[PDB]
Amino acid sequence: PIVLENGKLNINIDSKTGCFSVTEKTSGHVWKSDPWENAAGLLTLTDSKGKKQTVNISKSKKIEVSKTAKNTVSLKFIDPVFEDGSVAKGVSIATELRLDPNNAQLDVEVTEHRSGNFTLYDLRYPARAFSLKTDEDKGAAVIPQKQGVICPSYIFPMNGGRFCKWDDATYNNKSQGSLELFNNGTGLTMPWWGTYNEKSAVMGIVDVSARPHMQYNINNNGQYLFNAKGVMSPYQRIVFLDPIWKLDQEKGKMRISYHFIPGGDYVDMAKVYQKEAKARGHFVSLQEKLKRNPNVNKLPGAIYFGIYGGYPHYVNMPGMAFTFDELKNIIKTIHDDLRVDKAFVHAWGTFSNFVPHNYPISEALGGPEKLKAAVDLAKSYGYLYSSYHAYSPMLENDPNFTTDLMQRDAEGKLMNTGSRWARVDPKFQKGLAQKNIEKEISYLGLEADITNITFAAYRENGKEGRIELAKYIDSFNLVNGTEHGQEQWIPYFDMFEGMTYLEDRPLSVISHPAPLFNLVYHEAIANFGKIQDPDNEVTANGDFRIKALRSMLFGRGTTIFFAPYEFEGMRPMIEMARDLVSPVHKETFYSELKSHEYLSADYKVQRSRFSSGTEVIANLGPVAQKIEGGISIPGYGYRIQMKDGSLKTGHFQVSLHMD
Amino acid sequence: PIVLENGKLNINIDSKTGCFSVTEKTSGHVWKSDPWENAAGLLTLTDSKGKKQTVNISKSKKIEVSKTAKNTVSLKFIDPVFEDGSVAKGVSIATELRLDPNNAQLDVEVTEHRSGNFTLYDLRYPARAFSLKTDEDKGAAVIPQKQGVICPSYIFPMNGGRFCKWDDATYNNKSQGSLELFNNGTGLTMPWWGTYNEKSAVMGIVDVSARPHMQYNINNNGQYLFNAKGVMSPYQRIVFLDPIWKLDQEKGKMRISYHFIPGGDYVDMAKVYQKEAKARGHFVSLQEKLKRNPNVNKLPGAIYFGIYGGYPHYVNMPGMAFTFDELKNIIKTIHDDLRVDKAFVHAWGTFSNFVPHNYPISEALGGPEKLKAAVDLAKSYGYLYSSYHAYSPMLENDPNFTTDLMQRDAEGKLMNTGSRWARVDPKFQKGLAQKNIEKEISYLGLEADITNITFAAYRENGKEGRIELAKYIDSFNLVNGTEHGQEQWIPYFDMFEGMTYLEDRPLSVISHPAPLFNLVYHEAIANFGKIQDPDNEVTANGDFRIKALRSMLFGRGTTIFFAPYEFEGMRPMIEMARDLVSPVHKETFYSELKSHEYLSADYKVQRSRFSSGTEVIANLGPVAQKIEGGISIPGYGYRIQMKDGSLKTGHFQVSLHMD
Ligand SMILES: O=S(=O)(O)O[C@@H]1[C@H](O[C@H]2O[C@@H]3CO[C@H]([C@H]2O)[C@H]3O[C@@H]2O[C@H](CO)[C@H](O)[C@H](O[C@H]3O[C@@H]4CO[C@@H]([C@H]4O)[C@H]3O)[C@H]2O)[C@@H](O)[C@H](O)O[C@@H]1CO
Ligand SMILES: O=S(=O)(O)O[C@@H]1[C@H](O[C@H]2O[C@@H]3CO[C@H]([C@H]2O)[C@H]3O[C@@H]2O[C@H](CO)[C@H](O)[C@H](O[C@H]3O[C@@H]4CO[C@@H]([C@H]4O)[C@H]3O)[C@H]2O)[C@@H](O)[C@H](O)O[C@@H]1CO
Ligand SMILES: [Cl-]
Ligand SMILES: [Cl-]
Ligand code: NA
Ligand code: NA
Repeated sequence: PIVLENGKLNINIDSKTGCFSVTEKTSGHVWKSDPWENAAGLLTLTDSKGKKQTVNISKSKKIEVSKTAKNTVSLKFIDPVFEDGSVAKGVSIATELRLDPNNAQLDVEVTEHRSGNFTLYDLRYPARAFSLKTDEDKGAAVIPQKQGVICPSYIFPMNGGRFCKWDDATYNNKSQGSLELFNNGTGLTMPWWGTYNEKSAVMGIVDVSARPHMQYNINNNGQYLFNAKGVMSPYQRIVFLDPIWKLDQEKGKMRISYHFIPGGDYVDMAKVYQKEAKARGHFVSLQEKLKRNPNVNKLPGAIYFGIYGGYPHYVNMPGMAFTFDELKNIIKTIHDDLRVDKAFVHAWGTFSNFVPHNYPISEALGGPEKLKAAVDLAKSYGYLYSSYHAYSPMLENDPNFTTDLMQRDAEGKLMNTGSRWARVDPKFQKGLAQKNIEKEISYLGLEADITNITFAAYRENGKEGRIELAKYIDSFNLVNGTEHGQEQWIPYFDMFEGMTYLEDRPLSVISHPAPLFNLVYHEAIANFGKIQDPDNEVTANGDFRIKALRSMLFGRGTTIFFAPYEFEGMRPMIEMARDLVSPVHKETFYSELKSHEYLSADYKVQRSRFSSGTEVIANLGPVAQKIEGGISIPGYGYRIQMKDGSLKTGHFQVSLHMD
Repeated sequence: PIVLENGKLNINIDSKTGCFSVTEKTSGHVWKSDPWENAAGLLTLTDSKGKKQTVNISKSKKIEVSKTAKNTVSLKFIDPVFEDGSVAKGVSIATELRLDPNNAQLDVEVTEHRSGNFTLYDLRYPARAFSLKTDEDKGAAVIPQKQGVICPSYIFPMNGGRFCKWDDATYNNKSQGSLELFNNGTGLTMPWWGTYNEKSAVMGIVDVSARPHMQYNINNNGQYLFNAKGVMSPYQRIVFLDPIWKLDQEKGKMRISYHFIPGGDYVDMAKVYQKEAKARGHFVSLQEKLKRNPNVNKLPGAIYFGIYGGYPHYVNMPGMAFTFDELKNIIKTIHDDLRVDKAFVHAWGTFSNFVPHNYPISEALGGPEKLKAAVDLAKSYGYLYSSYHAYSPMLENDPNFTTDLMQRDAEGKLMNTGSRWARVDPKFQKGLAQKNIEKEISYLGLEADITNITFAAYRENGKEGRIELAKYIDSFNLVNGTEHGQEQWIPYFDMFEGMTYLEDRPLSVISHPAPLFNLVYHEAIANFGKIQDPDNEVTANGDFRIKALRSMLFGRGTTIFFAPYEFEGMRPMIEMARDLVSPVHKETFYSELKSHEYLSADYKVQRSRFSSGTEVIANLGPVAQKIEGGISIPGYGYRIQMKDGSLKTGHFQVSLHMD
């Protein structure tokens, strides 16, 4: 064995195979290499007959492992062997392990690959490293899937239906797969992931120039590897997360930095990345944005109201579209009858063309003067207002539809034909916004703006155009928000609509939501519930009880999203949000989410602590449970210590009225 | 133009293409052939270079159409042409169109196919027939996906969040796909499907011997056919459902019977199929089952209670398993404190071996005399009782695991290696049940039994073993239930746990739950909610408010499924179900669901009529809505007319207690 050594870590590298264990010396925990096949890496490539296989690079014909410096090991995997015995001559992989001399940090990097006459695709490296042993380690995998989840490495008590779906998923394909970085679907929103047990934690931060995928395996024994062979898996149930380097696409540095934290968990992991988020320039705090624009202070304690009039999907849709007098009346009722002190009114359906032509203010709905009357009223309440804007759609039912604004690829093929809301080439979108946004700001006296779709993901293609649009919007110094967002857009916006959870998502039945993104960025970006899954809808992510309680735990604002005809049905939830979530949201708005803990064995009772001096304890399940000190938290209940010393206690109640 | 005609239908067969249209002469409606490509059928097959190809069989070299009887037309499609212009020489498809001489019924049958040197896979025939024009036809597709759904052929008002997901789904791949018959996952539970508008309805009933798949297309314009080419779809948005004949697997008669109903909708389709269901022998009424066993009358008004002790997943799991004294105390509380008059108590965790060895009664939990004490108490209340039973699992964590009880496929490979709950070959399962089920019945004095997993689906492979098991369980004249069920199993059981909805399923954001299965079978099988998605859990299918109201509309019973530690949290929902659902369930238990209607434009207000004389109106949305005569139904409210004329009204309310 080769040993790299500093004060905190022992790195033990097998010179025959290239596998390495990591001894974290403060706690004595040893992270093993691949417990299944002793594979340092898993390479996917075509063979001589062109079919693609995955090989264990530790079975390569030649393996060179050598220490070059006191802290650097070079590894070369030369001529891998296929399962039949055929050799991929001319194929090689070079990697490096680099131990930091002072900190508990190990950089792992794929530095070179060579294809021969073969084609290389995926490299899992390190392969199945830093695993937890299911039901031996008590801990979790930590995954920034949108707002974030953890995946416990052991079976625990929970509701009988959830228990069945949980355990069953760890024995089928629901517990294995891959996730992509920086999208608004199923993927990750921060470039890191980790595992921890009762002794120590390890996380890995992907290099800023790279875009691997992340393979996950949640308590699965690898039966998926053997189902096509029709034999039973001989492996142990483990938890692992692996980087998937896309050798056929990766232009960046294929480097991941591992950080080892004794006695840490997902909270410690988030704070480690938070330092890295600042160095990368993503972190622009809400206090800095408030210095630049005092109207940012209209956000703390505001309910986000989406009034959906069938637009952008349809112009003047019968039964859905609102008149500007109706908009005015809804705003007035929210203030005068419902006594909402602070609100963000987002009117979806104010223009008579389809997006991306966000003009003119629709005459059929009342015209500019009546929209201005509604906006004037909201401004007199101190509310923020914005119309719906988007500069990326190109809709089939728009009479102005044109492919002139769409992007084509090298073959001349239209891109995004199957994604109507994101069809305009971003290099056009500042110019599309320039057509009317300034006329609308000037005429209505706007103090805020929401822009949708364009900033929901962060992909390389078109990012220059999107940055241009972002700079142009931010140059107005309005309180501005955007749909979903990503960390890269944090410097340009004050709030994100979303950054919570999809309803149907990989891992939903074998993970618990954790406020991983807000553990990093709550000080820098305010977020609200997503409009497709608002706090007034009952979905896989809960009803109003669960969603209101989680809002306070996680530090996001209320979203009430509705068609106008629904308004009277919203009053009770508007009032409950006004009385419970809004004061807490107002107090914690600018502060750091310092810690989050799960207090019950079924993870339903949680405690969050904010640097404003606020503590939120909530119980997302139906039975009351006791925590430390004998204090009992009711089902769908809360115990909130406010900065002013008041202790808000109570719970949600469902009652049956039988006339 | 070749014409088949009777008094009600005119069948117009084009003799160049083989496409046909059906004029329904009462209403004047013309059901069109494939509006996109004018394809009579879509054949998937390998080419000369072995690549999979989908061809329009109406472009074959030779097409022969001829009247071979007065009401029979024979069609033959010879030598299909690939997209590159090469000919699949020696491939032929023969079909027959047979018009009933009297009724509005048209048989369509694939009679012969010959592959030559190619390999045939799938045949949609008829292809894209009986379609609806999106936003012109105002009707729906009717799909018996589990309990059943309808998919409106137009956009309509609904909550803003649901509206965005709905409309967006009609433009991406969520609105196209295929479903399979008779599984417990995403599939169909009855072998029929259909479309209707304001003028008439058509449904196709699949031959009892065949097993096609069902292709759906819900208001999609076919962009999925063009994304890889990078061009915009030139086709119109439509709704269609096609049979997919699996030519490489199908050994049955590939026939579908189309029935035409002027002025009909999904209710009429279900009643038509009800006749065919009685003809096939699936239909055995609950009244006949009650005459054979009077204990069936312990089911009306009963709440189904599943006490989940971490079994069958684990034996004696800490924090989850219940002792038999604790079971006794739960039964005592449900009766004495919660005043539940009728109940089916189902205890998951009474044996000390893993299924499929359902014995002995666990000593660790207290032993036979303590389980007997608990079961005797429930019997003294009039409750039904069953332990958890399953004869199909083969678990990795069972010390008795063996592959000797598993099935192997034609290659000798183990089957269901990735499906642990259904690994035992059905032909072994009766012998496994024989090992203890009779002793448990005799010792405990049982009146009831539930058997799980084995009858959740109906597959051709293993049906003799399953039927052998069902005949064995049915021999004891117990009130017996099974998990999920299928129409084929209705003769052998009194109740199904399930036959409702998956949480995450294709078409969930573009369909509405409709009681299709119960419109057929409510008189012949009682169903209750699914244990994975019980009425006490908040899921994609709703909260307790939504699920209780839908229960009364659809005619199913309440399911409360809980770990023992949750029990105090169940009490409010048990009491609401006791007071609201149980009386209605009791009165409607034996009757026919005569009709179901959607009364609001957003499909949230619904009305169901039972032949008991009971009318259930309910509002599954948050805002009060008015129906005919100005009657207003509150949000999450109900209006019920009982058999004795009395009127029940009320609603659920969520409120916030703050100390
Ligand atoms: O299609 S799925 O079966 O659901 O598979 C998904 C996943 O694809 C999803 O990714 C995103 C999450 O919802 C959408 C699905 O397509 C995706 O988000 C959408 O992306 C758009 C940008 O391209 C928009 O942002 C869109 O939301 C905006 O556009 C219109 C207008 O107004 C609204 C909206 O109605 C506004 O919010 C947004 O919803 C699939 O890729 C993956 O394989 O699995 C997933 C399963 O859940
Ligand atoms: O895996 S998915 O992502 O959900 O893809 C599904 C679909 O796979 C599903 O099919 C069934 C529906 O839930 C299960 C998923 O695997 C399937 O049901 C299970 O089938 C078993 C019988 O074979 C059992 O009936 C099992 O329920 C029993 O087993 C244990 C023990 O006790 C409980 C249970 O815990 C009892 O209910 C049942 O859950 C996939 O096949 C299809 O292709 O696509 C779908 C995507 O939605
Ligand atoms: Cl959240
Ligand atoms: Cl239901
Ligand atoms: Na700003
Ligand atoms: Na029976």
